[PDB]
Amino acid sequence: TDRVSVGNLRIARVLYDFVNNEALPGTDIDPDSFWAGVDKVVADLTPQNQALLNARDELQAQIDKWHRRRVIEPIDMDAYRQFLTEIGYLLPEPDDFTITTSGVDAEITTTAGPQLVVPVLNARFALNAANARWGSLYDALYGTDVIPETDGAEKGPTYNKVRGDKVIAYARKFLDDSVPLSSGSFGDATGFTVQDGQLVVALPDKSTGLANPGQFAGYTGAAESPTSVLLINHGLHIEILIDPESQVGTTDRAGVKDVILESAITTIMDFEDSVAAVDAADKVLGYRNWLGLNKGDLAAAVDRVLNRDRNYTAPGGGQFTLPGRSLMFVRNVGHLMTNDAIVDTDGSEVFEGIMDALFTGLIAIHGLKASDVNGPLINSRTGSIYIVKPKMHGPAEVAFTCELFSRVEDVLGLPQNTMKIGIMDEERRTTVNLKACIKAAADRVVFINTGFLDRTGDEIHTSMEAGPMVRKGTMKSQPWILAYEDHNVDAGLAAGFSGRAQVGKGMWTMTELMADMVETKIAQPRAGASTAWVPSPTAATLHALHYHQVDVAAVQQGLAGKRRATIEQLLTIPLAKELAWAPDEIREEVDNNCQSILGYVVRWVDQGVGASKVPDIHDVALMEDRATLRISSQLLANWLRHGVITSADVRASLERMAPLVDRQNAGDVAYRPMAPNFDDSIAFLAAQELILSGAQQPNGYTEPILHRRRREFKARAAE
Ligand SMILES: N#Cc1cc(Cl)ccc1O
Ligand SMILES: N#Cc1cc(Cl)ccc1O
Ligand SMILES: N#Cc1cc(Cl)ccc1O
Ligand SMILES: N#Cc1cc(Cl)ccc1O
Ligand SMILES: [Mg+2]
Repeated sequence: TDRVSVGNLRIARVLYDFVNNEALPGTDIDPDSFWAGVDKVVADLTPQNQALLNARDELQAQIDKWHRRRVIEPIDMDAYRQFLTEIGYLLPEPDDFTITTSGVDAEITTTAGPQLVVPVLNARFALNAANARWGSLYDALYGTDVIPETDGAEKGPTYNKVRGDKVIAYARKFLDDSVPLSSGSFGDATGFTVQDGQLVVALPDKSTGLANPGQFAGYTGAAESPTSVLLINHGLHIEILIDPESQVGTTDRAGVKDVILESAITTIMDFEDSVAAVDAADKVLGYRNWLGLNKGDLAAAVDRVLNRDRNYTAPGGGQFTLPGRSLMFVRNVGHLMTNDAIVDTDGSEVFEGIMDALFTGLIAIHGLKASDVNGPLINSRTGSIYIVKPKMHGPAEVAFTCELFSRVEDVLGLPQNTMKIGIMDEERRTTVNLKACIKAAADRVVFINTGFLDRTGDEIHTSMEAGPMVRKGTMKSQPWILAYEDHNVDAGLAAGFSGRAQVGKGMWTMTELMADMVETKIAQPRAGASTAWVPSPTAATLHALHYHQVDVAAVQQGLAGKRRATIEQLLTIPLAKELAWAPDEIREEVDNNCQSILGYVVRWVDQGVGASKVPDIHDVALMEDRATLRISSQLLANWLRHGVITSADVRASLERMAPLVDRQNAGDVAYRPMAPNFDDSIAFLAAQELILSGAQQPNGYTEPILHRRRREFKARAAE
């Protein structure tokens, strides 16, 4: 083996070298003391990690039997509910409390805005996401379908003036709506000046300052004729670039060149469901990118660097600076998987979540400073490290994560509670015990959130034996999920999240449907979410519009003390009613789910890509993560289980959709087709396995199968 022995651990050389040569220097942590800490943390915490996974299996088996030994048509909720309490699935609700989490950056406690999630294994994307804190509104409007191509604003190889003009008008109305003038409209502005700590806007007729002068935040260049004017609204900045020289500014009545929005306030650098990392080499690539980001020297080759901070003149005089970069969280993997990056003496792989805490925590130290050996860029000015933890089931698993972070802080020599936690609410046993989960992390929690895919996957798997479930599309409006969304906001606010910690909602997946996003995604801040997930920097800029229209702080205040979801609502199983479906509707749903699986698995298994623009069955581009596999495979496993469809149906769908997916990947020079030799494609076989073995996977998790198939591919490719 190419391994290094440290106590009971045998560490992959690639990882040992990375940590010693790249991660450790500049941290003041003694290398041999670090590794001994790794050996000791792994040895101490592994058994409980194991015991927790065992508890999941034990609870699910009891729930499985419970549904099987039941022939009373509609389920008795009273009985079901007491049954869940009896087995310790539904724990008592704690007394009310407020979180004590301190040392938290302003982007999290206070500001409400868009949040990016990006695969850390892709340096270019990581870099763009980090630089996406400031983005052009003009770029976003012109380049997407928010401005229709009617009358006659079609895009083309060259600049369309008619289109640019609608871009301009759209932005002018946004300004009027956000930072209103005392009189008149920005549409008729002819110039901007700063006179006596105040913004002065020229109109043909008169001159006006702002309805609320407080919104004036700063400016660049001369107060005389500024190069830009900085506005603020709802905590978020707006920057009017004034430059009559530019090709856009030449046409503008006030010389305006662009409107720049503070967009991606925070960004999650992801080691989990948006990446494909199945061994030491993959983990090191990710860790190395996370390192370059924290040092601030990560640079990507097209033909590329992190942005510097932005310098302004305050309204009353004096220079100040605003961050040029999104504040970075890291999303570690959850409690389930092991990874061969480290094995013990007996050859057993080490828990990946435990490793992630150690290595991403170690690396994050660099982001708390700026130097020669450390790179010239900072992440947290309050001294915090921000880790999102996915896929936890209940408060014992939350407490275990907190204990893990405490032990890691010890090894790293960090103050206790440096490592803050974001609790993803994406498993049913967390949803119904959420107050307890927050309390378990009361001195660390900076974030909770919801999302469609994983949580619905868990919903299906948990009640697998209860009956056939409604269709995937129908799931988005089921009583359980609407109660889940509201209950998440209720819990966070009740725990005092407003002014302290983020309350997040899920990803907008339809990357090209930006008109639709702008029209509908406003529902999330309107529901009291201080953040929500966007699939790109362009989408972050556009989603930012919503936080200007909606006063999230005020919304949160109005919802205080409300109990909008009952536990009965949360526990309403999405069972289909009798005879819900025509045969062609059934076929459509099978094809849909088989296409989702094939389209995502083929890029994952063959190219190690876990996030990309994947055309769905109707050629709509979607940016989903691995959780798309979990929902899709569990639904099909469920329909198979209850005889909605046959094994022949599934196979035939798979064979139908495969050439389709092949066709959808024509642009890709590196692509290997699945059809017509289905049984020779590792990716096709993976897709089939996820479905046929779906019901048997722990909580419906796809990683054990997916990772195996990707390792199989890598090996075949090596020979
Ligand atoms: N898969 C899996 C698994 C692993 C451990 Cl260590 C315990 C229980 C499980 O289901
Ligand atoms: N072409 C073009 C274009 C136009 C505007 Cl108004 C903004 C960004 C662009 O790339
Ligand atoms: N930038 C960027 C980006 C890329 C992928 Cl593949 C996914 C999400 C993102 O924000
Ligand atoms: N859906 C979805 C989704 C996609 C990416 Cl790329 C990241 C996180 C998500 O929840
Ligand atoms: Mg998830």
